[PDB]
Amino acid sequence: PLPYGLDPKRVPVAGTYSTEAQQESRLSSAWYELPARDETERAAHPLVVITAAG
Amino acid sequence: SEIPDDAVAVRVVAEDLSLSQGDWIAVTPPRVPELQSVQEYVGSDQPVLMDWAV
Amino acid sequence: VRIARWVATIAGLLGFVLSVSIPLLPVTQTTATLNWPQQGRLDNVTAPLISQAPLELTATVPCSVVRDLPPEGGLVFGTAPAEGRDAALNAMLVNVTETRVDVIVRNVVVASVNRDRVAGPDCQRIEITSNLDGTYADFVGLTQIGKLQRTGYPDPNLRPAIVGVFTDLTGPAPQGLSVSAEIDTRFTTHPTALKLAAMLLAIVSTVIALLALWRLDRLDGRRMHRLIPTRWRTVTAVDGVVVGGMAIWYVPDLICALICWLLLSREVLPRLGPAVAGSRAAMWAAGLVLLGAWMPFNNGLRPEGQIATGALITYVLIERAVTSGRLTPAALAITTAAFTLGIQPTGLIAVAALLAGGRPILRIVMRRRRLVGTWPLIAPLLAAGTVILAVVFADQTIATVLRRVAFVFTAMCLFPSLFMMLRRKHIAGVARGPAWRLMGIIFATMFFLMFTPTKWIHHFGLFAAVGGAMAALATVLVSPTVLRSARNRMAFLSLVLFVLAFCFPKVGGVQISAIFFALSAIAALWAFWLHLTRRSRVVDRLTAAPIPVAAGFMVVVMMASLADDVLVEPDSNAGFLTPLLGGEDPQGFSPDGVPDRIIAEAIRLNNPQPGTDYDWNRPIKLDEPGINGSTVPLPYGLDPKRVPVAGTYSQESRLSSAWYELPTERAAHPLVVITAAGTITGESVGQTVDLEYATVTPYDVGPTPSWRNLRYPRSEIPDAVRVVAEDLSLSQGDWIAVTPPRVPELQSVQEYVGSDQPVLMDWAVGLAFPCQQPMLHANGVTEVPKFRISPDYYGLLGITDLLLRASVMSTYLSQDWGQDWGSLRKFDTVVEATPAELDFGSQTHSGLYS
Repeated sequence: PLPYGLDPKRVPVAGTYSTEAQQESRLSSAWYELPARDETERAAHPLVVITAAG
Repeated sequence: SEIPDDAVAVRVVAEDLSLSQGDWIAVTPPRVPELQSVQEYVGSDQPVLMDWAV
Repeated sequence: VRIARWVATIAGLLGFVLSVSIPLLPVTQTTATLNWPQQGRLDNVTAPLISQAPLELTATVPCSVVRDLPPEGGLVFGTAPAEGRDAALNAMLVNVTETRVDVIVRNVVVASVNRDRVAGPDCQRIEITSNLDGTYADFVGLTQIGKLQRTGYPDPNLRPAIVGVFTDLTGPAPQGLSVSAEIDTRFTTHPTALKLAAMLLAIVSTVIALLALWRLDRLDGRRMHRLIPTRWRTVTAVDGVVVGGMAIWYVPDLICALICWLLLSREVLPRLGPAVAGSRAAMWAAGLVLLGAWMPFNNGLRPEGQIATGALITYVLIERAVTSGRLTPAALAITTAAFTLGIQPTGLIAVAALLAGGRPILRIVMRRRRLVGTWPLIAPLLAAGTVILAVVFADQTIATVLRRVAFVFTAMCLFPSLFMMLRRKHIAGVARGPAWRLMGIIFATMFFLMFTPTKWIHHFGLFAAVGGAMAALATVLVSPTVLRSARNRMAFLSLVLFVLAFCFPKVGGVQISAIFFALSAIAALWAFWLHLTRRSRVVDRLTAAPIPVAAGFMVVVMMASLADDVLVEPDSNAGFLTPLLGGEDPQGFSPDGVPDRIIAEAIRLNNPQPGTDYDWNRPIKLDEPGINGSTVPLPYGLDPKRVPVAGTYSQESRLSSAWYELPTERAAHPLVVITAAGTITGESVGQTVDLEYATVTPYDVGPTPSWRNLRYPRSEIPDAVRVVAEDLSLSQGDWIAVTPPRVPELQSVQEYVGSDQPVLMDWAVGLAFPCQQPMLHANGVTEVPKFRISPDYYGLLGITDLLLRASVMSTYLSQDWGQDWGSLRKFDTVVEATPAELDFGSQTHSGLYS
């Protein structure tokens, strides 16, 4: 179950807790395109946010 | 404000270089949120339960 | 005489410099360094570690074991036992059972190599290492299947949890196989290495220094002659009231209490009165309110009463120091002041007494100054002031160190006496000086010290002594002969009735309090009227010269307000009853439908905590059909060869067994217990099954969907029993189990679990537990227990859970059946073992270790 009212049928999760064996996890995701080049969009969108855990 | 104005693509990068059981992380694809101030969202008509500290 | 006088300097200055430098050359700090010597053999030695984490675990297993490895087995060396209760998650192992020789540390698998490379040609040495810079492998003469094959990890919390070097291969003696660790963490220490002699020198120095202080103070001389002196021995002054109140509070600090009252009422009360505070009023007052303070502090064990007794000891020795010219009670009082400061630092009271004896101690030391100087006189004072520095910093090192009755009544006697001594400026009755000294101490230990700083508040009743003498000084200062015979003592009567009303909640006879406040307000208007019209008329009755009779009401309203005893079932599979099967024919009954998730105490939680017991994770079916065809596991006392049992927790199960035998045989057979499980109606602190009565109601000793055997007692029987079971609940879960009672012949609690073998204490419940050899840890290596006597409702547990098996046999509670005894587990060994050889080792000494 996701937090913050993120509906799980549209936002993906990854994670690295496991009881089988810990194996020095890492990942480098795909390129996400930042939204636009407007200056009025650069205000009132002052950050880029990943919802993380651990 | 950390990323410059020509920056276009982002990609989340993680690592779990700690092999104990209590050391794990989780991610979620990055989002630029639609930010509204609290006074704009919560008006002066919807009754809130303020905690006593605030 | 100043011939043998320089011995005071040689004693005292050396004692001071030695006792201020006892934090030096830190302690021994032994280490283990296990080293694995036994002889050469299959010594599965157990040595658990309390802090679960050694450092520098180095293991050079030669690869001459992988030449001779039996398939479907192996495990060259381990650090917990093999299948021992989630050991492969918490401690190091290495095994193959295949072509898969690999070493696991904390399930962080390191350098899995096949059994075709290490076995044979070139490399026959693997030295794995788990030092502070990560846990590495070692395969030197193997390239890869860095080009070195040591693919270890540098993260440094892969140090294993050693409980003991477990089972190896079957052989006479391996070439090296040296595999061990440090088996300690530097946190404790034996004792000082060479400062036990400095500790023994500086205190012999201080006692010789005080001998020389006694010998120096000989200008007065005068050679005390009699002990228990003239002002003492007066046992006409009633000691019976204080010991009677102490006995009434009781039914070790009673000797401390009696030395407190014998010190107060014999060398404080004749001090601040020639015959006035020695009269029956102030002595009855002091003793009465001293009993009154000991009402809440005498019940709840605390180190409080010793602090007050020591503070009174400091004030009495400083008073006898001002009284004589002898400065030996001065240094003894500074010693006892530091002794009280050696306890937790809410004992500021004694150093406040030494502070309030500031002026007279400087006047006396100036009085002797014209004969002797700083080094003979002031130096053994400070040498006796630095003893308790040595006794507090001996066993430690300087690295590892770096409210309505008890105060308000004392304030209600304190506030009048200060104003009376301020206004009158010398009193006919009480002496001038040590009155003001007792003021100084009480008025300094009330606030700046313990209220302004705020050093560990609410140790309430620690004015057991000095508040007693304050109440005595109140009852001798508001005596009717020394005051103005006027409104003032009536205003004090109004105030004492006010504090008695405001103090006195959980109490009641006649209606609740502030009824004395109705006498206080009318006394206030009485006093007011007396100030207006100026009308001894009612002086002996309305003034009430005894201020301590309100105290009396306070005390009287405050007054008048197991490990030996249990059976245990040692031979818990023996002594069976015989009906003559199931009965005639079991119609509603099933040999199956038994515990699957109601297992032992019904923990089916997907992820339990470190607490468990083997039938938690013992398998779901033993697959050997017992006496009714029961292939399933059984309860504590599981004898699956000859146990005839029942259950129907798979509709409306109706069947019953045939009649069994009913046992001076019932003497030492206090109940008879049938080993059931599942839901049952029971007379508690369900379904229906009852042991009937031919020539009942269960006491419900445990939770019903556990394996509640029932304690339907023996003494319902006279000099035929059978369970009649009727489980009429057509649901597929709501049913019971059953087994015929065996012999309930048990043994004593503290006998069969004797006090010589080790027993595991609980988290807190260790009350009568003293009939046991408790769990103690010999400097990093701990003993294995055998008895886990623990509480009823809801990390050495995890250390025990690494290497041991666990279950809990049927307890009792000695004839109060219905009250759950708790638990007592005999933990059993996972494998054959050998107690810890424990190579001991000195020399971790340093100057700033921690």
